[PDB]
Amino acid sequence: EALLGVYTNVVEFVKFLETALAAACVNTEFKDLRRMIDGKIQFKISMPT
Amino acid sequence: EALLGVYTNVVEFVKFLETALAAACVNTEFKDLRRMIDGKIQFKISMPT
Repeated sequence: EALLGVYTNVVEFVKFLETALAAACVNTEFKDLRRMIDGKIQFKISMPT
Repeated sequence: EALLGVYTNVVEFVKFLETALAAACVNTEFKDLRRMIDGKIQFKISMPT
């Protein structure tokens, strides 16, 4: 006698680009980030008098 | 490791003649101000009775 069961699905959630939190961050898809050691940003601020 | 951004300030000049502070003044260009010793403006006020 073959028996069947009832399974309920995993409740899916709104993705990251579809929330309003991404208005605070700038999103890029860096494909190979496990190869990166460091990443730097360099500012150069000239100051008037 | 990676360079991700190389950023720098640019100081935009603000001319005196395009501030609204110059509304309270009268601006005349005077080519040779080093020649002048002293300026002078003379008033004549008549008073009726």
